[PDB]
Amino acid sequence: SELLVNTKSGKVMGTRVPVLSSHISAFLGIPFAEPPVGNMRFRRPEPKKPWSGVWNASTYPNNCQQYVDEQFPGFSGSEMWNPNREMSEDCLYLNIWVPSPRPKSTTVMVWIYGGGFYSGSSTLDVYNGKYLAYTEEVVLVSLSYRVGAFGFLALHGSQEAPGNVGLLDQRMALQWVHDNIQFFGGDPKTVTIFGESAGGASVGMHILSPGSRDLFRRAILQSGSPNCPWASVSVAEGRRRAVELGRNLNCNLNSDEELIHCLREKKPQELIDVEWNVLPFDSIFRFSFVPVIDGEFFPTSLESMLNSGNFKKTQILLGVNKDEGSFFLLYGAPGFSKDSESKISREDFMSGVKLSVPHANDLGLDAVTLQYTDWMDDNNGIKNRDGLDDIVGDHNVICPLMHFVNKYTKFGNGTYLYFFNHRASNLVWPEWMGVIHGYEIEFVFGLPLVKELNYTAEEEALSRRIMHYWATFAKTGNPNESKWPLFTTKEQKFIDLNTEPMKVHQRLRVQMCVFWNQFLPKLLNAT
Amino acid sequence: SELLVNTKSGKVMGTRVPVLSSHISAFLGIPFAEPPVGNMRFRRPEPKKPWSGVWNASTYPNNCQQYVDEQFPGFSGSEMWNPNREMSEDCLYLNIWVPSPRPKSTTVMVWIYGGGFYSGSSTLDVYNGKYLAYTEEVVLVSLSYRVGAFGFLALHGSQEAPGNVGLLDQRMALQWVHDNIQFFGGDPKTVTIFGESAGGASVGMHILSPGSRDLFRRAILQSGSPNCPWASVSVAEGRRRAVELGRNLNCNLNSDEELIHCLREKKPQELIDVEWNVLPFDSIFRFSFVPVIDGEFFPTSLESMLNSGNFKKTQILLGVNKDEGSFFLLYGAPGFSKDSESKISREDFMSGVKLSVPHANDLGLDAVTLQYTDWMDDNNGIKNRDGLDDIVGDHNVICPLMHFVNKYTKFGNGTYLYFFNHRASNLVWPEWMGVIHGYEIEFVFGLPLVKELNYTAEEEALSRRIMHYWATFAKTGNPNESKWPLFTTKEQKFIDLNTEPMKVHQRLRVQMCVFWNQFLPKLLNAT
Repeated sequence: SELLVNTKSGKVMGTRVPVLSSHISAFLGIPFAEPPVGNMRFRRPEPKKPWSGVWNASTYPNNCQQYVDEQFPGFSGSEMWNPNREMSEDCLYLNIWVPSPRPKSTTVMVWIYGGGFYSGSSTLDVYNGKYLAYTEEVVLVSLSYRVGAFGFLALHGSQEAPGNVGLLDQRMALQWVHDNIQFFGGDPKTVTIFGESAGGASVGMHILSPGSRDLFRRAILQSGSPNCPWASVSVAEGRRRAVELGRNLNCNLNSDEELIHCLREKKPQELIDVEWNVLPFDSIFRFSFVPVIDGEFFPTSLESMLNSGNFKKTQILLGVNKDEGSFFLLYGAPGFSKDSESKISREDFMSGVKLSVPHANDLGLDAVTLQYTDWMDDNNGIKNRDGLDDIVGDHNVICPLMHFVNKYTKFGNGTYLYFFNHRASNLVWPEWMGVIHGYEIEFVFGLPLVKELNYTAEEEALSRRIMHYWATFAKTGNPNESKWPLFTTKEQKFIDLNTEPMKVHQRLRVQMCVFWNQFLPKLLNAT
Repeated sequence: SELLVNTKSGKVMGTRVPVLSSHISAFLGIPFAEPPVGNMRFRRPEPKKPWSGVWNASTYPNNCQQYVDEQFPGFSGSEMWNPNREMSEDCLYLNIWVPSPRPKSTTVMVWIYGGGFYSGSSTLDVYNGKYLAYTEEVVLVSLSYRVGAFGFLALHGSQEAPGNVGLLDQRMALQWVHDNIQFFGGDPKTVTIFGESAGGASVGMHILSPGSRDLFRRAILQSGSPNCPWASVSVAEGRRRAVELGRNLNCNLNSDEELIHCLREKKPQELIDVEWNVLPFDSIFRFSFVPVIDGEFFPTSLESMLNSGNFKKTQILLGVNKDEGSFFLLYGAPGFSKDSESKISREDFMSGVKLSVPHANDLGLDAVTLQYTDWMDDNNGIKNRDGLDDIVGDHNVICPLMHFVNKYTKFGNGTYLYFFNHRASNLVWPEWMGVIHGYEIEFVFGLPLVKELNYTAEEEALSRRIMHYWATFAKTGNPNESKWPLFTTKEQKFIDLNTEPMKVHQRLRVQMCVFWNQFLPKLLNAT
């Protein structure tokens, strides 16, 4: 039967799913690790014991335990990101969409969800792999991983909560694909990992980490990169936050053993309830439990790894959205609101810069302010709001990504760069937020193809192009079969991604990124 | 007789001079101080002993001893600034142009020459007062003052070379005008001092200095301001340079008395020959012997004087030229030459920034470079040359002047601001240098009115306007009789000065001047 697959872990029974008036197979909820529960909380994952019988893979699995956004109750703009299944610590499952009839050896794409390493679900509507699997004739995988404390609590030296265990979940899933995708018709020698935001930083982390490099062929990074200032912490900072978390829960802090024991007795929601209390600064775009530079998963600092070429050499396709910061300013900066135009005073602007660059001394805060202020028109509400939006986007997403691409391009075997600037016609978030962080994903997954979702015909066209680029890149290492130019060290070309005829440009946001990647870091080092 | 004037120092005999097909009186070479020679070298000036008989005032006097520019021997662009009379330490004389017939009580204008406090002559062709005196029916005075070591050697504490003595020359001349202009038909209650570059900084210094305020009514500052980074030095730096100068001349450096004695035996040219050897940095736009913050002429730091309003409150008219830096880069920066277009490499650009900001640490040099580099086009030769031109102009002239105007405007009784951007059609300096430092003076003095000098008709028109503005301002405190708006703290308006219909703008170079006046000084204070 087309819906029965015998893998090395046991047999699995899929379900036939309708897609744009045709059908494909879906194998949902395949376990790839032992449930990370009890004494196994904060531990490295453990491979799933093979099972006899037929695993029923016809429904989506639980989503990991995570903080749940209740900012706009009922609003679809925010709720589409919230878990849509029961949460459980028993959450380590993957999902496979397979063309029909079953291929013999095709391109595989593995999606790694974002959510700031504190949230995310493989089971979201915008992540439904059936459009891309069907359209591009790829085998589409989506994995899952522990988030928040469960995924990233770090007490370096201890084996009970080493840190990085959420990254090891992703790795075990990539191990299960390596070992089993062939039985689904996928080519394990032609896997692309792709992910957005923490998913893109994850993808870059598997390129860096020696124990992941061998488990995939190529990588796509959307609005994230491993060297992002929010994507990792020192072992000492990880340690300080695990201790503070236990402090919030009245744990015995005498030893790691005492701490870890106490944390393992607490219900998931107890951890989730005090999780934001451990941040060291009053900040925006900072997440409590994130990957640590442990000397294992990452042998050395990300930067020295990037300088020496200590990383998988392959092809990469990556890019950013126009207005990466608006979401974080909305949710966290004074003066921004969902239902106004959010024109920002100078007083709120300066409040915003302080939140966006928590680690900066006053001189550093002045350097930023001067770099983004139009002194001919410094009380312009719109210019203040947009300039803050760019600060957040630049510092947190664009310029880290630009640094990664430039460093990577020195040693890699082909780099394709995009700048996604189409604002979807049916976007429910206000205008001021622009081309919002995360809103290229629905184009990547082909939602503009389903009539009922209310996109224009030109949005459908753009979706079909993006998908064809991503899948052709996954297949050949080149998005091209008009032509998207290679990004090279000298010319530094990139394309815009929008409903208009392609335009090639060069040096994406160089003025600002020299400031964030060269000048400001020098400034804070000296002062 | 019209050409005979009985003053308080004795009688003086002028000479009738032709001017645009009419005539006026000129009293040239009037002494206003005792010759600063012998034991009086480096001393405060001494008022001129009255004389019996008739002083022959029919010829220009000697120019002070000064370094002589020999960069372009024969070239008129440079030689027009060189002394055109014999140099002598006996140089303290003024020149008066008086309408004919002799007025009874008219507006007086006193011109204070520039030349970086190391050079300058009252007797230059471009300073001929007869066009302005004739056209505007003003009494025009030009004074002189000691420059170089002779004017500005500073050994604070000693009375033999206190420093600032060149400023006291100007002051004695303003004292002689106060006391005697009435006999020439001038109103001593309606004197405007005006000057360009060191002449403009001088004018601002007489506004600041309590012992000068009472000797004039209003002030015009062209391309200079008292708080310019090259216009003054601490007493300690003045001291270090007088000692170094004596070191260059093998003086006994045991005491000030030994030093000063040794310096007074040297011929003028011996001092002039080693004068540039005392600068502390490899720099551009820095002059060895300049005014010192002595606690006498200037009671406190210029800045604390400007903050507290310790300064004459009156009306001021002031401004800058478009391309203030080009002359100093020409003469002193690698890669610029008179007969090429001077496209600058990045290597020369960075060499230029270091020379332009000698007092900056590496971080400071990076801050400058980032502020003036187009990172989308950083090897553009023209953009590098122009960006260096702006660095020099901004740091040295425009932004100091913008700081002075803003501070002054808080307490003053009316501020008129201009931006002079017409490049003269008959300019002999190359194109790349633009609207060159100093080239508004010939418009101020009405050279475009003499046919033989080869200006266009619209240049003559602009000259007539500038002159009418300067003289109407001198007369009433308002350049207006289309309308040049007052510069106010809020609106910060200014006009361009060119052959085109007037345009009012606001906040002259604010982006750059926040950087030079606020950010960079903070940067170097912290590092």
